[PDB]
Amino acid sequence: AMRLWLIRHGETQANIDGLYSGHAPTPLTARGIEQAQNLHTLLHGVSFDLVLCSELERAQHTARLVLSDRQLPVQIIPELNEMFFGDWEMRHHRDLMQEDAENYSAWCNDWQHAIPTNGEGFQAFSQRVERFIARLSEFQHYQNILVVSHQGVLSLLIARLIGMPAEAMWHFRVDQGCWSAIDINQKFATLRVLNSRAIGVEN
Amino acid sequence: AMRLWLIRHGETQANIDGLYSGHAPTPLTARGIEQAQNLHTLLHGVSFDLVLCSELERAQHTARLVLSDRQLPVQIIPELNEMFFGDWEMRHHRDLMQEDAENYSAWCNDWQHAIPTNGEGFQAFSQRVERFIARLSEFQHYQNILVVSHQGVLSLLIARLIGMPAEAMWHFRVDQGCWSAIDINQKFATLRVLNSRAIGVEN
Ligand SMILES: [Cl-]
Ligand SMILES: [Cl-]
Ligand SMILES: [Cl-]
Repeated sequence: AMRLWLIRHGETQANIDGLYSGHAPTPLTARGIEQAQNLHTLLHGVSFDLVLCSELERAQHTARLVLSDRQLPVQIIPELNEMFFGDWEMRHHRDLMQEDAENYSAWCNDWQHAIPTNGEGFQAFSQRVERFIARLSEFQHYQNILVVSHQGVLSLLIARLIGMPAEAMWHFRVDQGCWSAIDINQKFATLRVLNSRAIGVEN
Repeated sequence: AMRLWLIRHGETQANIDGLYSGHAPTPLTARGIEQAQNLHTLLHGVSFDLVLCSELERAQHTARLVLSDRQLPVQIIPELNEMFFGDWEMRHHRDLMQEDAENYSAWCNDWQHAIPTNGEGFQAFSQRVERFIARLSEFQHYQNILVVSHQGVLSLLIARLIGMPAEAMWHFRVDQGCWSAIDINQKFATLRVLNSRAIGVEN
């Protein structure tokens, strides 16, 4: 009886500027901060047993805002980090087609196998998220787990938990300022909530 | 750019008694009516141009309550009907195990191939929902479609739209009193919301 409460970090400056966000630092905007504050209200009644957060500061900043009233052991997991884009970090799609046309166009036509320049390909990234899924049995005695991460990770986590290939991650888009939930009972994952802005209740 | 707003009908007396509820009539309770009235408040700002509904009066009753203010002709689609349970309609699992032991035991163990007594099996039920997916192109010029149906249909619809086998329908459970949304862009289906109790806004 394990419920994973999925949370994507708030809106960042890189989102407003339409840049690639990977391991590079970018701060939460004023709206992204208030999104995490509203989530603190919407999940105030949930008694989490553990917080799982990415190494990136914008994720940890969100986790702190959702748990302002409270105090709870937070665990920092590098497998929850967004895909590493290498030389493409904090750069726009229009500029990459002119400054790195050869590699970037191959990425646009076959993102599953083309590797971003000096970055992390999709195969290695999906293996890293798969490593986190195999690691969830370590938390078998926690009932409610809060997971603060990024859209590429959370969409892939949903896809693989309920048995789809990694390439099907884009059938699920998780949004900022919302929360999602997935239940795992006897290694069977059930998507219960996806992108809710309502008050969450334990069950 | 098609968005299907999915709504399962509210709580019924059959739900209160824990009975198999398929094609047999069963009324909304006072709570099930209140669920549809709250959904009317949640979706007040969504400009539906079409409402798809099953033949069951309890689903049409829900659609009328969700759209009390608006005027919008309800299209009655028998493919959106719940699975037909035949002689098992409006009966309890505790009683069916004794009175129809051989057939009901087979259904509990091989539910994807065993036929409910004088009912419709899961193969014919999945083909029927598949038939509904095939004629979705008839609604290509509508943008916000309200789909009022039942849990078996809506779970199977989501699973098949994003490319999963019919038997994976139980990785998604559509709850009562909530709304879900799936977007279809160039024959690619995206699950955007699953069982929300928050205010909905159209894309
Ligand atoms: Cl950051
Ligand atoms: Cl029902
Ligand atoms: Cl009815």
